[PDB]
Amino acid sequence: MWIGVISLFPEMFKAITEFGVTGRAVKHNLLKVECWNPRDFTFDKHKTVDDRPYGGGPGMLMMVQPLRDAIHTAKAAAGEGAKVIYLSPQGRKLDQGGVTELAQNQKLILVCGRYEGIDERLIQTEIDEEWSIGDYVLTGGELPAMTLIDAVARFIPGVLDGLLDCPHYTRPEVLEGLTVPPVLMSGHHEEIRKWRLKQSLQRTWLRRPELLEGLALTDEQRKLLKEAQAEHN
Amino acid sequence: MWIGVISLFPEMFKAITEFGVTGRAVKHNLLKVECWNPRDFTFDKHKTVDDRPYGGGPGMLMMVQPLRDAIHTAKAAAGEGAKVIYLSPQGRKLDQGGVTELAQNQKLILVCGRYEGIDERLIQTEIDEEWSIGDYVLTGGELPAMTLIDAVARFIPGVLGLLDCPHYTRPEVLEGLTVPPVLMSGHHEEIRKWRLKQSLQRTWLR
Ligand SMILES: NCc1ccc(CNC(=O)c2csc3nc[nH]c(=O)c23)cc1
Ligand SMILES: NCc1ccc(CNC(=O)c2csc3nc[nH]c(=O)c23)cc1
Repeated sequence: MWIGVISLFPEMFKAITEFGVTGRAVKHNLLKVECWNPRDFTFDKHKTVDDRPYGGGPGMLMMVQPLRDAIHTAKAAAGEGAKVIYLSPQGRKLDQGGVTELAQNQKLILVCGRYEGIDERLIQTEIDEEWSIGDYVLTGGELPAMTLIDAVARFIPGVLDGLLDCPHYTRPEVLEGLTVPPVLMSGHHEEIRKWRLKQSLQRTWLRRPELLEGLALTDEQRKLLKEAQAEHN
Repeated sequence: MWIGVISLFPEMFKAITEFGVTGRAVKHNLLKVECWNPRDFTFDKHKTVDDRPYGGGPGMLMMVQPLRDAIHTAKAAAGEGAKVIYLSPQGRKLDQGGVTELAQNQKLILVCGRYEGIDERLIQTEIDEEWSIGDYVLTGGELPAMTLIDAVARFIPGVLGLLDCPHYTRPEVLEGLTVPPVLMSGHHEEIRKWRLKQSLQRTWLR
């Protein structure tokens, strides 16, 4: 997979390319991430990357020429078929279904914005889609772009339902006097699977009940969920 | 604000400490971020940071001893009143109300998990709260921790309900597309912004 990035802080992307799972994907030529900075496309001594809005009022926008030229250089490096994504606080909110869709692309271009955003005409002429990583305010699109890279990289071959995970335990047998649930030491696989499934259903119900609303459950899951609910009283 | 971080990849945090608004906050002593790596708390030649789950199944967990010792060193650096946060897919899903609450803390300790996560008993013995950044799967807690730092840093003094109306800057004509004529005249007449914000919202989402 090839990923082009437009950012005023391209060195932030070393957090992705030099470390962990994405870092090993880069070293093994399974993932390639290339960055271009609009500041490097400026013509003036002050390397001006912002510009005033026609409307008026407060806030600046990214200057069109340096940003458009950087996007064009990423498009020329990408070649045919790259999808251009603008990371925006008001774009489509990312979820696992969204990640799965984005991961079908062999080539992506991720545009990070700063200030109040980008000119509407650049969205119409250079952007394919707009995406957000959640309903919270950040200083820019760099952390969202890196989050998107990490999520999609998991889908690349060679790099590596709907319920929260069950509790997990490892050594020691006694941690600050607290013991591991005996079923996990029993060697009874079906009892362990049913205990973990019941815990997963209970944790989903107590912490994130909305996740159960749009979820078809098996007879076993329905039976185990009712059991945990009854024991909760 | 002081933030302690537990991570197997502490160098990832330079993306926060060396650049942009958080980088500026660090340079002006408004924000301090200190990192400890569980690998530095290992006793064996192979610096083993993972361990096998009881009950089997695929996946490994973070080894308890190196992780617990690293958390303890961050707690000793923090002193009284630090809130310990585990970045977890099973945690409270972050939103702006959540950021506002987290931002009231002068001291945080952010614990980043790798592999399938951490021992449930470490959550009871060490963790104050669990937080997620969204309903998507990542390779670790580091990008969520950095996202949390950036969001809360906006609340530090000295650092800084509708869909937006479209905005325009130079040039007047871009790829044959002109700026709406309204945007070059009357201040009150520009109430076309308020209408476009409503018109965009009605057409996009509710
Ligand atoms: N005044 C409106 C305004 C404008 C820009 C910004 C800067 N933020 C981003 O560029 C951003 C990109 S994707 C994303 N996903 C979640 N949260 C975010 O903030 C983001 C914040 C708020
Ligand atoms: N199979 C269980 C499992 C365990 C760990 C991980 C690694 N992920 C995290 O540690 C994480 C922390 S906060 C967050 N917020 C959104 N998404 C995330 O993945 C995260 C993924 C899946």
